[PDB]
Amino acid sequence: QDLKGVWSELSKVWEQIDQMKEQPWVSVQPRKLRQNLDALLNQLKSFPARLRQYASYEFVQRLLKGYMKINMLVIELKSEALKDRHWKQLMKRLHVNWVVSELTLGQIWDVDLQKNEAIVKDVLLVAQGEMALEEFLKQIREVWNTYELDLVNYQNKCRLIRGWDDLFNKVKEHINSVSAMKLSPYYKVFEEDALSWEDKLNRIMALFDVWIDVQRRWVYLEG
Amino acid sequence: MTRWVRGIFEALRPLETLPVEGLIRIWAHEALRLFQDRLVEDEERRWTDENIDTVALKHFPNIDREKAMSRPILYSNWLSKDYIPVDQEELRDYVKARLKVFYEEELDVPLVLFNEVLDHVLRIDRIFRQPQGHLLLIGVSGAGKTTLSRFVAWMNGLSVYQIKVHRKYTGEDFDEDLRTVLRRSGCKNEKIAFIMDESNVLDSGFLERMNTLLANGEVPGLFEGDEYATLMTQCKEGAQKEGLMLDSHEELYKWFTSQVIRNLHVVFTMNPSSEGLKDRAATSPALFNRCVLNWFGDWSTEALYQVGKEFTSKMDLEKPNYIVPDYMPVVYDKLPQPPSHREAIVNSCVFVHQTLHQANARLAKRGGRTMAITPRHYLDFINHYANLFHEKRSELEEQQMHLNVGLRKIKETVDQVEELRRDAKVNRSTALLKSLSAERERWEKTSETFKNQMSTIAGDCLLSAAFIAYAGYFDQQMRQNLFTTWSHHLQQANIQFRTDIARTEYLSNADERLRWQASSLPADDLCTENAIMLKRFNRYPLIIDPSGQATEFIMNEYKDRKITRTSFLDDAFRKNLESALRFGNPLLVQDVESYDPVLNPVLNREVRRTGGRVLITLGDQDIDLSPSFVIFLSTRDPTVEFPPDLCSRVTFVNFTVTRSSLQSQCLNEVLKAERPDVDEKRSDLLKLQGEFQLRLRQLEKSLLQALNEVKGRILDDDTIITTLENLKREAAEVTRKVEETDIVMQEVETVSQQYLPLSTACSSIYFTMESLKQIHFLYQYSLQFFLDIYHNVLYENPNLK
Ligand SMILES: Nc1ncnc2c1ncn2[C@@H]1O[C@H](COP(=O)(O)OP(=O)(O)O)[C@@H](O)[C@H]1O
Repeated sequence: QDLKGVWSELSKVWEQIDQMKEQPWVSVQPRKLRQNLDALLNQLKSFPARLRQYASYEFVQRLLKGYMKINMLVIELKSEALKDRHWKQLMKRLHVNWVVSELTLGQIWDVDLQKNEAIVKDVLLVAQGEMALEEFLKQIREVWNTYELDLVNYQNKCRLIRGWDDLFNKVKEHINSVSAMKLSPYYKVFEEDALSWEDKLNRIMALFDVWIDVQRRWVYLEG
Repeated sequence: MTRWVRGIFEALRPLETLPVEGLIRIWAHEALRLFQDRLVEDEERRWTDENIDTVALKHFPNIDREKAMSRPILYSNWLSKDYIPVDQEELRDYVKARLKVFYEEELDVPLVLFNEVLDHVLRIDRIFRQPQGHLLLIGVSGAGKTTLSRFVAWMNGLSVYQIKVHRKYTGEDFDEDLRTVLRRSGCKNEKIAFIMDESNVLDSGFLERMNTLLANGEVPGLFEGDEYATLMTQCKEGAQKEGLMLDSHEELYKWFTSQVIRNLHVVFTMNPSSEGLKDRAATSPALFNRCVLNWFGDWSTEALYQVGKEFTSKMDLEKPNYIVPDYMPVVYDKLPQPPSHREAIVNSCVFVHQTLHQANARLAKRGGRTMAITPRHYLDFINHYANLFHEKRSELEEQQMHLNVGLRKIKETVDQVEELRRDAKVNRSTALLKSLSAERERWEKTSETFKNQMSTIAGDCLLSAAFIAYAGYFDQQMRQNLFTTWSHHLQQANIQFRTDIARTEYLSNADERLRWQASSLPADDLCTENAIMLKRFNRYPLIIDPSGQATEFIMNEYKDRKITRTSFLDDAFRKNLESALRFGNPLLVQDVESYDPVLNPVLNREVRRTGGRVLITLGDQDIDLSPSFVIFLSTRDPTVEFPPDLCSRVTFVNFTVTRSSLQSQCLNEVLKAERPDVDEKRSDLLKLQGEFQLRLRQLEKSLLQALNEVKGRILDDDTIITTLENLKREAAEVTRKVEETDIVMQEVETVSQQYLPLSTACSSIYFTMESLKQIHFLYQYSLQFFLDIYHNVLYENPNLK
């Protein structure tokens, strides 16, 4: 009857939902997920009103609407900011036991993301801050492994160094940034790297402060 | 006229059979797109529009002018092809669909399609689909220049490329960027929409190279040396791709020239400035010869109304009780009659924008300093309206839910005490029952008050948002005048708002004001209102103060958040910016008159959320952004003029003392130190707008918490009623205050009127001392000096004893 038909349509919709949920979270595309959600919503809306008045159909429709409204949270979680430490942290807060390799969209959809929106947003902001700090560390490393001294010939007698001003500005910029990076409590992660980089920068600062004076005195006395 | 001929030929080429009416239509459309395109004001536009049809009918009779010359003249090749004329609505639908697709791609911020946006999109598309079709755009900031340029460029496949200007932006940097963009355009055959604002155009060194690039089609000498060798080397591969085998260097350079001319469209965005535009013409003629220019200034009334309607669809604003007033104040002529409540609210918003235009024009006529008012301010206003409406509605709903929970708890406890009476104690139980019944009736009255506030919330939030977003640069008197005008308008429209609304109380609470007074924020009303402005902001506030109390106050407020100080003149400013931009701390900035355009990405709040990372394009460097980053711009000079670009991206917070602010401050001090009873009554009147009510609700919540510990032990003496007698006498006190509020208002008005002449004398004396500096350079006096004199008069006065 009509009840049997709506039950069959419900079974088909649930099978489609399970099939799209079997996709592992590593291989899930948020944009394609949203497109498939919209397609499923359009398919549901194609049902007759008599089948649409059933309670189970309403429950599945509101579940898919909840998935639609949390699609933005899925996009935000599907960043690289999460690392795995923040994933471990949210695992600890939400008291769920998953496997990172075996992670798929299904278990996390079973977890009420809307109810835990505050925790999820806090995790996201923490991840963004830690990524900001880590990207700053990557930037300092890559600029300080690629920086070269601007050597220039001098009277065919030696090869001196110019560009003291720009190098000194870079060094002071980086030392002040690292020193200020002790605050912003996210510093509790990646602290030994920060200390080593600060020590190296201070060594550079002192060595080149002595170097500039030695070069100036030597060129003056040479003349 | 030669571009007129070229346009007519281009439109007529794909078509083979056209009656005379079609030819006249194409001719009129080209006349509109070439002549009336460049005009500024409305009178000249109407003149041109009428003269086009007059000439058409005079030189072409016997034709039907309706089809030949129609008011909504529009041409596009998107609908079908062959540049067929299109009706406005079909193109509207097509642009809506393509804009939705654009939304899924980029620029998730919504756009509202009124007629002006449709026309400008059509014009920009027409200019882009043309070899060497450079474009100039002249219009007020926020009118939709960069957004529509980028939208049209993306629609036609043009890949936008905009340079980011900053301090010490040397010419060699622009040379490198020009080399990069030329290589991307000509060598790789990738079409580019190169967009330049006015901040980087200010320096004339760049404009000469850009002039040469515009006129010649490619600036000679930008490639020279090894970079020139790389140019030719990659140009050989470019010719390989197109199958145009050439070996001589000059000929492949000419091919690169042809590729650049064919595949580079440059759009300029310039704010309206007669003298500025004259200087641009002086330094470059091709900006007006090579570049066809389009003018679109302030949004029309229809545009403002449509934007307001589209941005207030989410909020309720649906009152089935709203009626249509006789003589509805209409600033939008196409309002529905009868209008709905949402219709009236959007009309009131449009009126608020237009009346701020009128106030600014009047103040300019008077000869004072005026700040530009742009549609970006309108968007900021509508955002504040939405946010305040949602916040206040949520607070009211939560408070009503709390009251309902309390009522259910009291009903259950009444049933419990009846059951305990079922089994001198009985008299105490009867007293408790009567007391609980009285408190229940009081909570029913409180529910009625909740309904009244839910009624007034819409208009109250509208006025509060209009104050918090639009005003802020004017003095106290002008703010009061604008608020009175808005209140009178809403009173005309039968929009419910409390007639004695106080801006300071409804946009804050007691704790925030106490915290502000803990810092170096004086109790002056202007300072409290501007602290309200500083707490809530969508655009980053720009504080102006000749006294410097702002800097100390704002550093004390954010001292717990490792705030830092930095000036524009300091060469480390970019330095500090980067730190504050990634490590997540506020950074107050001073001396804004020497504004550095490098802050433009930060003020615009334009961020890119890619690769698990949010990025801000600080100059030519991409920087991680932290969500906890609030920036405050400050200046000590109060008479400095700001460019319209800066004026349209920040909310102004004025701390200058004028003839009206000091008057009110001195009158308040007189009342406080001379009639303490009157000042106490005035404070009670001011706190009656929620603070006493908030205390009452907190106290009934405390009663709820104490009663939750019931366990039959509530009948220790069978009168826990002493706490509710405390509540009952407090409620009687607040009820008495509300009942006699009119008499208190009248008495405060009379006392303030009696003490006013002393305040006027104080203000005049202080301003005379301030302006004595022109008599001699030695006669310099500060406001603190006048306040010391005033305190020596009010206190430690032997004569008063
Ligand atoms: N038709 C519209 N509907 C809604 N919002 C708009 C519309 N046009 C412009 N806006 C908003 O106003 C702003 C206009 O900025 P824009 O004028 O391009 O900057 P600039 O003044 O530097 O050219 C955009 O950020 C956009 O969000």
